[PDB]
Amino acid sequence: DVPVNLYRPNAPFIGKVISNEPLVKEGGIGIVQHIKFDLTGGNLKYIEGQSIGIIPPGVDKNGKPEKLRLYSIASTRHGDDVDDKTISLCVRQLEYKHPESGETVYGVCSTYLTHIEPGSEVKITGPVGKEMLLPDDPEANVIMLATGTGIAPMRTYLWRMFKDAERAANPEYQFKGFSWLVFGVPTTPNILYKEELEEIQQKYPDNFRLTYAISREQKNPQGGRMYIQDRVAEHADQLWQLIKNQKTHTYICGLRGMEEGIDAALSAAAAKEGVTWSDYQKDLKKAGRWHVETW
Ligand SMILES: Cc1cc2nc3c(=O)[nH]c(=O)nc-3n(C[C@H](O)[C@H](O)[C@H](O)COP(=O)(O)OP(=O)(O)OC[C@H]3O[C@@H](n4cnc5c(N)ncnc54)[C@H](O)[C@@H]3O)c2cc1C
Ligand SMILES: NC(=O)c1ccc[n+]([C@@H]2O[C@H](COP(=O)([O-])OP(=O)(O)OC[C@H]3O[C@@H](n4cnc5c(N)ncnc54)[C@H](OP(=O)(O)O)[C@@H]3O)[C@@H](O)[C@H]2O)c1
Repeated sequence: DVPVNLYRPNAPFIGKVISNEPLVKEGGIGIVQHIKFDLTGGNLKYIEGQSIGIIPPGVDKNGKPEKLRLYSIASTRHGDDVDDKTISLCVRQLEYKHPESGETVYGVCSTYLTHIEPGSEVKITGPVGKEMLLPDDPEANVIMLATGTGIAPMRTYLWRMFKDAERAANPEYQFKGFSWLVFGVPTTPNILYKEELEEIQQKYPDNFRLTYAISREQKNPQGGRMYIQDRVAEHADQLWQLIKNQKTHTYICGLRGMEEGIDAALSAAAAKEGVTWSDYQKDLKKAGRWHVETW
């Protein structure tokens, strides 16, 4: 019964930004912001795993209106306020060099948001998606593989799982299963939510496992940069075993560049046990326990 598109892209909800706290601490790379909007009075309800769209002002080169962009929701259904009045996004300002002219180029909607001023009205659409929904089963297991801003939904799971206030507010959902987040980022200053993430590993040690793949501070066995799939291979067998359990849901959010690695590792660990991942997986997917959201 997931609520979808309570706001079409042609009648966006206009909400005021509440805060735009920065997530990349000194020294890290780029900019990644934690923007919280205020939905009060709009009836825009959503559930962990979904994502909303933001429509920047302006028009493109071709003179047409700037089409919306998606963004995984980073807050739970209650918002960081635990009052059902807000919603928050985890947004990295896009910034690259022109394939030919060297000129630095920033992204449109991403710079718009990363620099959005608290108190500014922002066009919001959605929520959409039913592929990253967290199972209601408190006894389920959650393996989470994400990179960069891909942590956004993982935050919405983890929070709804271990953040006290949430526990208090969600009597029906008192997590007891096992969760494991393999988080891929460039540097330590870039470990988005490092504070809370590592905090939850305190409160609930036997229920949350945080593995980091800090790409530019860690080298993998082959000499290369430590990426998610490397970690996923380091604890391959374990993961595989934890994946065979029928109460285990896996969630992947980030660059499809990982899918290849993750499949490679898991498929191998699945061979030692005479099993064909490519097919077993096809099932997890059909079963609805292989949630993948890449961009
Ligand atoms: C389901 C989904 C979830 C998402 N979740 C998040 C999230 O939580 N956080 C987040 O930031 N984004 C997320 N995004 C991405 C979001 O849609 C936008 O792509 C992003 O925020 C950039 O917006 P922009 O307007 O700055 O992009 P634009 O400025 O419009 O840039 C996009 C264009 O830039 C060009 N381009 C990009 N890089 C280069 C380069 N290296 N060299 C040459 N050309 C280049 C390409 O032509 C591309 O079409 C998500 C996307 C989807 C599909
Ligand atoms: N995070 C994402 O899932 C994602 C999604 C789409 C686009 N991007 C691009 O990167 C920016 C990401 O910013 P962000 O905060 O989302 O993420 P981020 O902070 O850049 O984190 C991305 C992480 O992904 C790692 N990575 C790079 N190539 C990979 C690959 N081949 N396979 C697996 N992991 C890989 C990176 O390693 P190195 O950087 O050290 O190579 C880095 O540690 C975007 O603006 C866009 O340019 C990222």
